[PDB]
Amino acid sequence: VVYTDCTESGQNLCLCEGSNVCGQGNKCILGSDGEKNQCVTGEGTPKPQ
Repeated sequence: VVYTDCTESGQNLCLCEGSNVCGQGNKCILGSDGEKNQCVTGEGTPKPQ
C-alpha cells in the first residue's frame, strides 16, 4: 500500500523517514529546527486523505 507525504507532526502512516513509512502505534515529529522526521514511539494519527 502507499499513503502520502506527511504534512503535520504526530502522523504515522506517511512518508516520515525519507521515503519509508512509519508504523501505526508510533509518533512521528516533523519540522523541528533541522529535525524534519523522526519515527519515535507514542501515539500518532492515520494521516487522512
